[PDB]
Amino acid sequence: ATHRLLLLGAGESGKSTIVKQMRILHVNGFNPEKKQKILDIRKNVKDAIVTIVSAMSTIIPPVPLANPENQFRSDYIKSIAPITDFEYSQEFFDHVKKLWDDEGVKACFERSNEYQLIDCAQYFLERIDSVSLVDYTPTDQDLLRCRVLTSGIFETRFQVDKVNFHMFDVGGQRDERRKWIQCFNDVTAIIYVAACSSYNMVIREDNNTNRLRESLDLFESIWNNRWLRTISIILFLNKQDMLAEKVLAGKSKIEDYFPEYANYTVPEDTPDAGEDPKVTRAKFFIRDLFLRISTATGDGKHYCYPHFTCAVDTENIRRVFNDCRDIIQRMH
Ligand SMILES: Nc1nc2c(ncn2[C@@H]2O[C@H](COP(=O)(O)OP(=O)(O)OP(O)(O)=S)[C@@H](O)[C@H]2O)c(=O)[nH]1
Ligand SMILES: [Mg+2]
Repeated sequence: ATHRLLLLGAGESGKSTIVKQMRILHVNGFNPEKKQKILDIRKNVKDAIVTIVSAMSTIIPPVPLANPENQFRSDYIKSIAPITDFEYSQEFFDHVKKLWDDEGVKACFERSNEYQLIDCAQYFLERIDSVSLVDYTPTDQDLLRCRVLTSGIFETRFQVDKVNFHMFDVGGQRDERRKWIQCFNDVTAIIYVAACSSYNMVIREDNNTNRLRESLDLFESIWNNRWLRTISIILFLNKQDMLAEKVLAGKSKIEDYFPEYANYTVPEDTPDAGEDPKVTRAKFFIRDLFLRISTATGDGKHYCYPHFTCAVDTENIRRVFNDCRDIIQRMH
């Protein structure tokens, strides 16, 4: 029979990217929609460079250009920043290429947590040479990193080994949550995606609430929802690669945002192949934040299945979603 899964989670957690991985592994890619994602990807390139140059002078302390000759380039991006009907000429990409080379732009980028920057910014700025081509055809990875806000309820159906899987993609930001109750129809499991990398960042709806705290507070609402007593949650502790990069950078300490982290220790009861202990301790702590919520209530009527996920790694999502189907079988 058909298993109906529901992706819940805060904004920009990675739910839509999970479906995109399902369209890579169990349906044949994307229909040629697509070729319009080029516009969405180019909007990301425009959004990233616009957000960084506007932040260089509003961050405290501010960041100047490393080369004063780049001033006319920053003046160009500020003039095209509000234009919604942008043409995307080569002049745009030529300035973005040399602006990203300016160390001041990189310096402002490394402080991105002090403003709102999409997580695909570094990837597309580092892949500007391809995106600027006239015959630029997006890679599957380019399509995974493409960020578009989800409004409404998007449905995706696929089957693996002759069993059907209906998947519901929803919007994560606060105003989209109002419609979530409509998706509570005939749900076999819930896939809650949480952005573990965003422990030092704030959400976009108010620029005040901590993003990881938003996921934790939202996860408690789902777990302790009166209507969801029976429903179990498959917890995707997402963005492990971006989580490792900032733990290995050592600039934003988790303790600064979650003080109880100083006492948490890796439970002696197993890391991956040569995984840095700093990365290990970080991801197991974020897990114990959720597991603490889910162990407090439930009384055995439903359970929570955690997984470490990287929604942009096709091989990872294959492995994670593979034994997800095993969990559904044991539910029988
Ligand atoms: N590097 C990296 N990027 C990720 C990962 N998961 C998601 N992203 C990126 O984050 C961005 C936002 O992901 P998205 O799928 O739109 O989240 P969402 O939950 O659907 O966001 P919303 O629709 O509720 S607002 C995308 O550009 C995606 O590529 C990850 O595990 N690693
Ligand atoms: Mg979405």
